[PDB]
Amino acid sequence: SNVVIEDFESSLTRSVPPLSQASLNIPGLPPEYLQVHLQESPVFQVPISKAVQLTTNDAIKTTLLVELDISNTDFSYQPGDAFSVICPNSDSEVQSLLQRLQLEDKREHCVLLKIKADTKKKGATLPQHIPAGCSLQFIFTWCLEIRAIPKKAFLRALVDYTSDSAEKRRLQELCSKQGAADYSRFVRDACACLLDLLLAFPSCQPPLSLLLEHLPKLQPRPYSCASSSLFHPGKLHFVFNIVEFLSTATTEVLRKGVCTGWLALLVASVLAPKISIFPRTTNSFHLPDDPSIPIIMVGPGTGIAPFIGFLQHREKLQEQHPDGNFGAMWLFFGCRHKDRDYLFRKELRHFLKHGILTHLKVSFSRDAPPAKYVQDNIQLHGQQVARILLQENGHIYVCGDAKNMAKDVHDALVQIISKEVGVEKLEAMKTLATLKEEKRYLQDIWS
Repeated sequence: SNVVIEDFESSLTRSVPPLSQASLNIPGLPPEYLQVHLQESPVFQVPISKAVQLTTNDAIKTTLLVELDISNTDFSYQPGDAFSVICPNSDSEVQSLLQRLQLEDKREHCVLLKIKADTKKKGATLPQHIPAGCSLQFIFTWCLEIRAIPKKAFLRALVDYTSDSAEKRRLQELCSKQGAADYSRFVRDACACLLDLLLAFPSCQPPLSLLLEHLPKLQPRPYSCASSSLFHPGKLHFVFNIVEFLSTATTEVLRKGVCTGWLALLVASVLAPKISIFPRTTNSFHLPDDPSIPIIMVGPGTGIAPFIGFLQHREKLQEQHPDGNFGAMWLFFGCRHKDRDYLFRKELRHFLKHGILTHLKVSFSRDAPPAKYVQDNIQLHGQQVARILLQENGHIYVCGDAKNMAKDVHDALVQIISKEVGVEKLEAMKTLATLKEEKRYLQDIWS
């Protein structure tokens, strides 16, 4: 086998008619402004003390629970809080990119930044997210989102540093009006990153200054607290799916997410390494101050995470004060398969056995014969749901990755209120809006 490609096959590097033949409207060149010289020369670091795989080996997505030891910090949290994790790029991707830029041998040189004297960019300032005088290695590992999908203006600037006629023409197409569909297909939908682009266009030799003008900040990733300090003193738990997605990489089929791919590598020997975290300033996804108030928790898949924290917190509260007036706690949980991704099955049973969790309703979306999704079970218990919210001052909490799930749960609630109270659909919609304004309908949506 040699690789043989047919005349009709378009791809990142190759267009077909009409684009391959079109006259192009190409964006203006962004004005360069950074001068780079390579000079030869409230965050908490916490250990990972435990990690557990929550899903079976054949689950479509792998879910881990990670425990951090916060005992030697002054960090505190309440169930439902989020915190940020400061994660690096993969060493192999950083090395591959520096090698591609002819800079691997300069990786320990310090990056010194100034504004070019001759720049035509008004208001030019130095990128806040690149710390002055750090090593090239450090900046690519910890400061730049090298995974970012290159914008059309970045592709435009790369045109000028590409010497091969066909390659140059292709980048012109990809950043042009006419090329919008090829861009959306081959760059945006494909999740192409700078490295993928440079490997696919080998004659493109951009300067380091250009990259530093366009690569964005490597953002920390937030995670939800999935424990109570009352239950696991000195510890903080969180729960995540390892993100896997298809990418432009030629010698690689699946890429992992930056933060979850890193966490998964770190914990392989725990399943101690240390990670840096910081708290979010504002958190609002909390249990009611008044423990008598009943609550409804809706958390499909890893959306269950904050509610494990809520239940551990209430178990401890109840132990402190038996005979206390404690509101009901309902959980609507959803997963794909009872035998693969039923997160926390045993712990939930413990909560029910001990009367902390009042009701549990679980849906299995891909099991054979029932409720497929959480909103189906919510509708089956519409009478109780409406009463808790409208007569008992209850709160309802919706957590999870999909905005689709949140809208579907919202629309179920509209139906339930309309049906149970006998009001118009519009009045039910306004009811839920007012519950959100009153902070009794809370959402923690992750994407």
